[PDB]
Amino acid sequence: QHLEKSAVLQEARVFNETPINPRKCAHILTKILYLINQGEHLGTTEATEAFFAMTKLFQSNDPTLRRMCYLTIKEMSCIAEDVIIVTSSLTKDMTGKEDSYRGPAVRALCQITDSTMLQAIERYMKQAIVDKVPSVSSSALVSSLHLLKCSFDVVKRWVNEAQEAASSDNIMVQYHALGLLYHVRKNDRLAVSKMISKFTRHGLKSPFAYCMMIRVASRQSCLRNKHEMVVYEAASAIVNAVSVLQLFCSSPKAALRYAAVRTL
Amino acid sequence: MRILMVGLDGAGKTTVLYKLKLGEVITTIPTIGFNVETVQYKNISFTVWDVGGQDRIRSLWRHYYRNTEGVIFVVDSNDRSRIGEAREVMQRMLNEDELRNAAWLVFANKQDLPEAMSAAEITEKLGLHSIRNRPWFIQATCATSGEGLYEGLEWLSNS
Amino acid sequence: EPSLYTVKAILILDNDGDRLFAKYYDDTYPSVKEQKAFEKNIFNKTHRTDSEIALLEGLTVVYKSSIDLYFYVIGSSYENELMLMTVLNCLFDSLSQMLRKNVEKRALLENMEGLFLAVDEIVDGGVILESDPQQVVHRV
Ligand SMILES: Nc1nc2c(ncn2[C@@H]2O[C@H](COP(=O)(O)OP(=O)(O)NP(=O)(O)O)[C@@H](O)[C@H]2O)c(=O)[nH]1
Ligand SMILES: [Mg+2]
Repeated sequence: QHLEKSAVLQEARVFNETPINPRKCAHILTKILYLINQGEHLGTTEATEAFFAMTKLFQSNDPTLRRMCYLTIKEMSCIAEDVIIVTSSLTKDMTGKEDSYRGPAVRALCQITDSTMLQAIERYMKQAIVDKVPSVSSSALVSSLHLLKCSFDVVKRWVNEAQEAASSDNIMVQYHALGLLYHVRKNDRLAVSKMISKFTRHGLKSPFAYCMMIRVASRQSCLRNKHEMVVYEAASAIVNAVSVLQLFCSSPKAALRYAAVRTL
Repeated sequence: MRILMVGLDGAGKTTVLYKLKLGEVITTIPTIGFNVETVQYKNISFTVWDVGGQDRIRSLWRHYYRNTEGVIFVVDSNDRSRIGEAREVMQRMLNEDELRNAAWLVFANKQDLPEAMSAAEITEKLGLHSIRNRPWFIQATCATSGEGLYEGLEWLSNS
Repeated sequence: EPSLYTVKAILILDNDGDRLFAKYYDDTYPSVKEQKAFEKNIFNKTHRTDSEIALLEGLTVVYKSSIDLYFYVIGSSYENELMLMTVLNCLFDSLSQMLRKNVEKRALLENMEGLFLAVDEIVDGGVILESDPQQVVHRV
C-alpha cells in the first residue's frame, strides 16, 4: 500500500536468484511502477541496478511477469542507463509466435531504441506495420509516429507499409495509419492534397480517422456521418451560406452540449 | 546450473546456444542484448545466458557475472587478428570477483574452417595454462555440426 | 494543426484528490510539484459533481466518478470533446469489466497490475491506441 523506495529497490534484489517466483516478482515490479507513478525520484545508479535485475526475469516464461517487464522497461527507459540490453529480447518477442506479447513488445522496443540503433530494427518494424493482427499493426504505427522525432529520414521510408495498413477495416489501425502518413507528409503540401483527394472518394471507415482527416482538410464538408463525433468535428470546422443547425440540434443532450455551446 | 556464455562478436555464441536448444542451425542476427535459454543435458538443466559480443554490449556483461557457476568463452578460431583482443577481454574477466570460483570453459570454435587455429594454439594465445585458481578446459567445437558441444556440457557438469 | 497527439494526461484521484494514477503525456506540467498542484486544483473544482466536463487551466477536462474515485482525461481546449469522452469511457468500462465489480479505491488497489496494463492499452504517449473497452480487457 504505502511504502518506501529503498525497501522496494532492495527486495528487487531477489530477481538475481534463479528459482524465480513469478507471482512475487511481478508484485515487486508493480511496487516499482507505483513508486514511479507516484512521482518518486530514483537515482541513475539505483534505477540502473533495478533495471538490470528486471532483465534477469526474462528467464521466466510467466506471461504476467513478461507484461510487467514490458511496462517496467518503458517506465525506466529514461531513468536508467544502458536500457539497450533489452533490444534482442524484444525483437525476439515482437517477431515471436504469441500475439498477446507482440504489440506490447514493439511499443517497449521503440521506447528504448535511439536514432543510432534504429537501422537494426527497421525490417521488423516494416513487418509489424503490415501485420494482420491490429494490436501489432497499431502498436507499430504509433511506435513509428513517436520515432518521427529522433529520426525522420528513416521513418519516412516506411510510407509504403503504412499506406498498405491504411486500407485496414480495423478502425484503430486505419486511424493510426492515416495519422502516421499525415505526420510524415505534413509540410509537403502536394502529398497532403493527394492524400486528401484519395480518401474523399472511397472515404474511411474510422471515425477517428474521419475526425483527423476533416482537420486535415481544414487547411485553407459532409455532415451526414453516422457518428456523433464526426458530425460535431465537421460542424466546428465549417464555422472557421452556412448551415449551423446541427450544432443547435446538439445543444439538447447530455454533456455534448458543452461542445456545441463552447463554440462561438 | 547457471552458465554465462560470452566472447567477441561473431564467435558463434548464439549459433551454439540454439544448436543446443533446438538441434537446429539458425540464421543469426548480431545479438544486441542477450538470449537466455534452458537446456537439458544428462539430468542437469543449464540456464545459458548468451550475451552479445559487440562493443556496446561487451560493456554490459558485468551485470550477468553474479551467480554464475560456469563461463563459456567462445572464440572464433579462424580470426587471428582478434585473438589478442579476446585474450585481453578474458584476462580481466578472470579478475572479476563475482566470477571468482566459476568454471572456465573455452570453446575454440569454427574448427571446421581450413585455417582455424588449433585448440592448443588458442590455449597458448589466451594464456589458459596460467590459470591456477579455478577449473578450466579448452574444447574444439563446431557449432554448426554440433562437434564438441556436448563434450563441453559434460566437462561443465563435472565442475 | 492536426495530430495523433490528443490526450494531455490521464488521472485517477481518491477522495482527498491524492494520486492513485497519473500520466502526463507532454511538457505542460514539467515537474511532479506542479502536477500535484494541478491535480489538487482540478479535484477542488470537480469533487462531488456530475457535470462531466470542465474548462480548467485552459484545458478541457473530462471526468466521471465512482464511490471513492475520480477519473479524468485531460486535453487541449482545441481538441474534440467527444474523442476525450471516448477515452474516459474506455478507461472506466475497461476497468469495470476487468475488475468484474464496482470500481473503487479498495478494488482498484487490489489489482494495480491490471490498471497499469490497461491504461497502457488505452493511450500510447498521448495517442489513442484502443477506444474499445473489450479489446483492452482482452489484451490483459
Ligand atoms: N563456419 C562456421 N561458422 C560458424 C560457426 N558458428 C557460428 N558460425 C557462423 O558465424 C557467424 C556467427 O554467428 P553468431 O553465432 O550469431 O555469432 P555471435 O557470437 O552470436 N555474435 P553476436 O555477439 O554479435 O551475436 C554466423 O554467420 C554463424 O552462422 C561454426 O562453428 N563454423
Ligand atoms: Mg550472440
